[PDB]
Order: sequence, then structure tokens, then C-alpha cells
Amino acid sequence: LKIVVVGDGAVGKTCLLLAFSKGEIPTAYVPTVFENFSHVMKYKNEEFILHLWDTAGQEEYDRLRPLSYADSDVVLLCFAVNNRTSFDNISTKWEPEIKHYIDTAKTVLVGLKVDLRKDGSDDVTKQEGDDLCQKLGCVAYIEASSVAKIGLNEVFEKSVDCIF
Amino acid sequence: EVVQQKFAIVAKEMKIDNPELITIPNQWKLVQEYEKKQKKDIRIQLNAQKTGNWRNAITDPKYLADLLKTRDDMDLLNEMVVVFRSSSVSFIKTFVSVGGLANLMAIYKKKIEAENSNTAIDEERKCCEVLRYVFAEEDATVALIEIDGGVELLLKGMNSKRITPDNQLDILLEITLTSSMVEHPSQEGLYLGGDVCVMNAFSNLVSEGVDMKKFLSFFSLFSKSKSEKFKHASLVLINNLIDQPELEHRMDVRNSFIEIGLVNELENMKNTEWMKIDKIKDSINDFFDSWEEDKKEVESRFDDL
Ligand SMILES: Nc1nc2c(ncn2[C@@H]2O[C@H](COP(=O)(O)OP(=O)(O)OP(O)(O)=S)[C@@H](O)[C@H]2O)c(=O)[nH]1
Ligand SMILES: [Mg+2]
Repeated sequence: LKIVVVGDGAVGKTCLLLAFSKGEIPTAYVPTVFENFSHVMKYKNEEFILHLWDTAGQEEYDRLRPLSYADSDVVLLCFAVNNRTSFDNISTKWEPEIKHYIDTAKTVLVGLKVDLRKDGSDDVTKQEGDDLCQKLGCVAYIEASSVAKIGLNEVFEKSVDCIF
Repeated sequence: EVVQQKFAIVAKEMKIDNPELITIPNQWKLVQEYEKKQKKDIRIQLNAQKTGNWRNAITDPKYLADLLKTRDDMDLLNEMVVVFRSSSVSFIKTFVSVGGLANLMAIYKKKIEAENSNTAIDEERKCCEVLRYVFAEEDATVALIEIDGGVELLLKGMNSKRITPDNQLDILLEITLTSSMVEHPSQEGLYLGGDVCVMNAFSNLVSEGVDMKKFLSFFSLFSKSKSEKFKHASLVLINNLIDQPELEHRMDVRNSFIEIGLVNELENMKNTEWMKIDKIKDSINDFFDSWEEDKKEVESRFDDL
């Protein structure tokens, strides 16, 4: 099972991956360039092989991110719920990109940093993500926090489900 | 499988200045993927000739170039954004080398002049967005200099009320790059005269009757703009245009700028928070320092007559 993670700079992709499988945070924020490791996950009465491909949110690495897409079964389209701008970029930058390079992949829409969602604020809602999930044809929208340890397993259990 | 220079190819191909940030084991993975994709791209093209998903067929730069002679639509424009933003250096080099830019420029003219509608602003803006990716390649700026009315078209496009402050910046950055490209950047002794190219385009706006005075619309963009990237970039262009080898030609270009309010504009910026930025403080100082040396020189010649 090949899973690739895309989204804007600083929305919490690295943290998402390392919390799911460590499960903690790197303390020091270092912008991703490329990262790739496998990791075994116990789900049902069997173990699974998860090949994780972390990518760069930053524009500087645009001509290189496609090197991560080949043969991807699932792509995680990530934004941060307290960052509408990252949310908008899913449909202008991220989806169009993976649809161009690896249209055979299933997509999971992932709302990151839910722990930080204030109210009265212009943040993204579970409603908006669910709706986008519908327009984009993702398998599911799943909210998560690497900091409060929420949805982590959920996110990666789904990546497996949509493959069985 | 220890070398490991076989990556410096992928590196410059993807525009990566610091590969030292990649763990050796990773840039082997990346090499296998690079090679794998070169093979993948090949298969899709020979295949989409019949499928026929043009979306995959235009991953041939030559094919993309030829298609623009016939297609100018949102779909194609959107796909081109993806392609040019995320492709390899050499994919653009090839596109440009086979026409490509002149073809995209023609479409851009059509878009700039199209009658107003809802789809009009967007169609024009995608164009800017696509051009902004071709121009990240030097060969593209070389190609632009040789297109009749290319720089002029950029100047006109830059004055469109249909585009965004960011669009206007990207075009300016492309004009400025052109203005400084006297010689081919990657060929020893090959004159290109981009400096003269841009100068003429500014003279042509005057003589086609679009600028009431030389430099007016550019200068007026510069004047109200609030980007600070744009103030700086505008200063760089101005100083480049004034930076001429002959005193006669500096005294002349700078006079045109004096004639339209430049001096009073900079002096207002000196009494302003603008000086807090070193890129801009130095450009403004350069202007005055060069204006003063020229006064002394002029005085000095008069003194000998
Ligand atoms: N409050 C909160 N902060 C988070 C969460 N996840 C990541 N962050 C913070 O946001 C910053 C970005 O996290 P990170 O995972 O490294 O972003 P990224 O998506 O990988 O960014 P890039 O590599 O594409 S540039 C980090 O400093 C981290 O502390 C989260 O779930 N909750
Ligand atoms: Mg990261």
C-alpha cells in the first residue's frame, strides 16, 4: 500500500506522519524536502505495509514533488483547518496536480490542526470539508490533530479500507 | 550505488540549490524515480495518440507548443499551469526551443484584448500565471527578445485593469530581467540587446499613443503600488534604463524620468518608512549618486569649452 501526503507549507503533514507512527513530534520544525519510510500497522487480525511519502509544501520544490507520485494507491490531500488559504489551495493547486500525475489514486481529504479551531472565526468547518469531499470525489474527509492525538489512526485506517 | 553524482542531474533538472539537505539513501530513491518517470512519460505519449487524453499527450513539450497554434481554452490553460509549474527545466527549454512562447504570447494578446465578460478576467489571469512559469527559464527570456512586440505586449498586459498586483509584479520581473540581458547569459560573445529591446518598447508605447510621455504608465504603477517587492523591482528597472555607457544617454533617459515626477517621488520616500528596507534604500541612493556624478561631469565639460 503506497500513501502520499500533499498540501501547503506548514499545515502539519510531517507531524501527521510521525505522530501516527512514533508517535510524537519533532520539536524542531524543519521544512520537508523529501522523506520516505515504510512502517507496519496492526489493523484487523493482520499487519499492513505502509509506504509513506512525505512531500514539500513549499513552492521551491514544485519541480520535484512529482517524483513522489508514481504508483500511489492513496493520496492524502491535507490542509489546516485554521488556514482557509490552504483549504482553497486544495482545489486550485493540490487536487489538479495529483489528478494530472496519478489519477488512479484514491484521495483522502485531511483537515489538520483541529485542536486549534477557534469559533466565531473564519476557520474551515467539518461541513465545508465534508462538502469539498463530495465535489472532489475523495473517499472521505477526516479531521485530525497531531498535538491532541485525534483522527490519526482513523486517517490511515481509511487509506487501507478504500483498498480493502 | 554509492557514487553518488548521478543525482546532480536530477538536482539541476529540478532546480535544487542545496542537495546536501537530502540523505544519500533518499537521493538514490529519487534517482530511480526520476529514471522511472522519464520512462513513464514516454509510454503515455506514444499511447495517448489514440486514447486520446490530450492531457497526457501534452507532456511532450514539442506537442504542447504545436497545439497552441489551434487551441486557446481554459482547460488547456489550466493544464498548462500544472505542467509548467512542476515540470523539469529541460521540458521548458524544449517547448521554447520549438516556438512555444511566441505561440503562448499570441494567445495572451487575444486574451488581453477580448471583450469583457466573466470568463475574461480569469482567462487573462491564467495566461499571466502560465507565462510566469515559462519565464523562470532563461531560454524563454532569450526567445522573448526576438519576438516582434513581445516586450511591448508585456508592457500593455501589465497595464491591464483586469489583473492583480501580483500579476503586475511577475510581468515587471520579466521586463527587468530582459532589460539587463545585454549578452546571452550562457553563451560567451553573443549580443542580444534586451536593454535596447525594452527601451524600444517604452518608446513604442509613446509613439503608438498609449503613453502620453515616455515611461508614464510604468512610473504611475510604481508610484501608487504598495507591494514592496514592486517598488524595489521598479527601482531596479529604472536604474538599469538610466545605466547607460554614454553620459549623453543617461542625461537623456533620466531627464524623461525627471520630466514625469521621479525626483519628487523618491524624495518623498526618503521621508518615509520606505528607507527601512535595504534593497530600496540602496537603489534610491544609487540614483542620486549617479545623478550627481553626471552633473559634475557635465559641469566639467562646460568648463573646458
Ligand atoms: N497545534 C498544532 N500544531 C501542529 C499540528 N501539526 C503540526 N503543527 C505545527 O505546525 C508546524 C508545521 O508542522 P509540519 O508537519 O512540519 O508541517 P508540514 O506540513 O510538514 O510543512 P512542510 O514540510 O510541507 S513545509 C510545526 O511547527 C508543528 O509544530 C497540530 O496538529 N496541532
Ligand atoms: Mg513537512
